Amino acid sequence: ALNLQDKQAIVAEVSEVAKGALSAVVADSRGVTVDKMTELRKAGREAGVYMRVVRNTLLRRAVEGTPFECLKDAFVGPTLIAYSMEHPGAAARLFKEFAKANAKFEVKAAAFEGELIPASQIDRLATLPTYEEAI
Amino acid sequence: MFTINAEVRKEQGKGASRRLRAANKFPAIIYGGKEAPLAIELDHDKVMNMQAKAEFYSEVLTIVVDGKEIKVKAQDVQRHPYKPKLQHIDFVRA
Amino acid sequence: MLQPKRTKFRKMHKGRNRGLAQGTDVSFGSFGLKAVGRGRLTARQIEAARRAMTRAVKRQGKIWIRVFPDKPITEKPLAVRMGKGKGNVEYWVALIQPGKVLYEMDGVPEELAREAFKLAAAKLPIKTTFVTKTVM
Amino acid sequence: YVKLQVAAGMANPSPPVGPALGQQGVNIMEFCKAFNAKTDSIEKGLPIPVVITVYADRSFTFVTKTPPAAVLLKKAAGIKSGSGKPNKDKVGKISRAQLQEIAQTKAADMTGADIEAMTRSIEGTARSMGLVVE
Amino acid sequence: MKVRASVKKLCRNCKIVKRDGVIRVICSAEPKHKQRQG
RNA sequence: AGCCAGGAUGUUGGCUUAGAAGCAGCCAUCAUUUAAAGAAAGCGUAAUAGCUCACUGGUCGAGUCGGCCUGCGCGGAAGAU
Ligand SMILES: [Mg+2]
Ligand SMILES: [Mg+2]
Ligand SMILES: [Mg+2]
Ligand SMILES: [Zn+2]
Repeated sequence: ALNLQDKQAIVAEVSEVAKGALSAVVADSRGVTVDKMTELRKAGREAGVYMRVVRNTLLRRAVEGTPFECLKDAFVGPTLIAYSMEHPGAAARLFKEFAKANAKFEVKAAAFEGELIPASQIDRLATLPTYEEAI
Repeated sequence: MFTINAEVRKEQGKGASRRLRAANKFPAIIYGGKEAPLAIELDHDKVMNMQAKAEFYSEVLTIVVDGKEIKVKAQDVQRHPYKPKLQHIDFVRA
Repeated sequence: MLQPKRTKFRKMHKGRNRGLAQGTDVSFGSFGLKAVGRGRLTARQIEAARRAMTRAVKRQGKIWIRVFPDKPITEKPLAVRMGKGKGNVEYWVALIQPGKVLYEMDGVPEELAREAFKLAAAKLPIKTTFVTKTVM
Repeated sequence: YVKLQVAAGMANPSPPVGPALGQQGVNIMEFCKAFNAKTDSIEKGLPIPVVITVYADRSFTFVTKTPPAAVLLKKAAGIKSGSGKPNKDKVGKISRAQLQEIAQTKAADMTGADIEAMTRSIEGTARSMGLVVE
Repeated sequence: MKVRASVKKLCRNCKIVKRDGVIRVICSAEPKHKQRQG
């Protein structure tokens, strides 16, 4: 078993996380100090966004059982992906602000409505309001 | 669980045993029960590996000779005085 | 050092050292220093190896000495001609045959036992090996 | 940028620091008094983790933290040592309410923690130090 | 350097090298660790 | 294996000391955030800044580690016409 068991498990955790995940916004994660990500990670905690990085191969095995065949093209090199498990949306805006104001990666891709969102069309999810608007 | 392939020895004695051990084999004896003891030969390295696991000396072992299988237990072992090698093994029929 | 408290006879024939050893298994401890070569083990060498092991483990665990020097070795005084009787006992040795377990250890990790036995083996005139207790 | 000048309640900390800050052309006396005026409300025996920032413009930029948790012994435990040999002795016990009070006190510094996880975190320090709860 | 019958690594930075049919120990850290079999 | 990035919070753990901040010494060695990160493996320092290791992700793309038995070799190996 050992670490192969652990990696079999690692896929398992991201698998059922993707079951409850609603909208996914994938970005990169290189060249930035770890302490700087404390702001985004704390934001994800409080805004109900779960972030995790598995290998291109573990990312390959871990999305076939979930409705996430749309974002299969953008899996090249390092793949940071965060998942909004509650209050769907409001994740592209959370990453746009940190991307354009820090001179680094803009965006990789996204995932919503069972279709892939290109890099230049993430503004719809960035401008998408909260779920509580019918009142 | 531990199955050992064996062949019936055709020649016995001091000289034959040394020739066997030079050929990377070693003799063993199967006795017990109402039938006559059977002298067989084992290939050294495979048995040397199985005997490293302690369960070998506790579980019922299976020895296959001429297709026929006999359930035995390791009754006694003769090791080389200073080399990590086996010289002889006693098997009692289970 | 080790030597018999008393003996039936003061002096002993030279004899020979043929054959393999008796006591080839680890009987008391869990690790043992088995002798591969053949020769004599003097009381001084046995004590020298014992100290090296004992300090290596810092007197933790238990140590068994499976050999005892019981054969007296005589030497004539310096610059003395042949004959005029057998020489005087000078020291005691233990005859060692291949396969003899010389030292045993318990209560220490295996790796610590290996270095402890390695340090003692450098004090002995006979090639040795490290052996472990075997079930049956 | 090195943590120094703690125990702001005591002015001119030259004897503890001395030639350590002599590399930087910082007025030891002048800046110590100024920091005292800003933060004289705290207890005299309370360290404040501050840095000494140097850049091209020589513009000081400092932000204030909370006193270290260990000097936080006379508040409820009423001890000054804890244990010469920690976990081998017992000098006092901390109430559940006390560490929670420190928990929201230090919530502005924990880089990553939740209110509950911070409370469980600071109780680990107390156990390893020698204090107990419940 | 140390010329002795038994040459061996004395630290993690020592390296066993055979240069002219002789065994040598070269150390990037401790020049005291330089040995040669002889 | 090499190369890139990170190696964090409590926290300068407690005691000691003029100071002892992972790194003189003694005791403890937990807890969080973590992808990882020791109350620190070595250098550092008056005490700390500072370097680097464990540890973790990335790149690379197929083998790679350390024992066991054994054949032949190597060093150990300096004398006098
Ligand atoms: Mg013959
Ligand atoms: Mg040359
Ligand atoms: Mg030779
Ligand atoms: Zn070296």
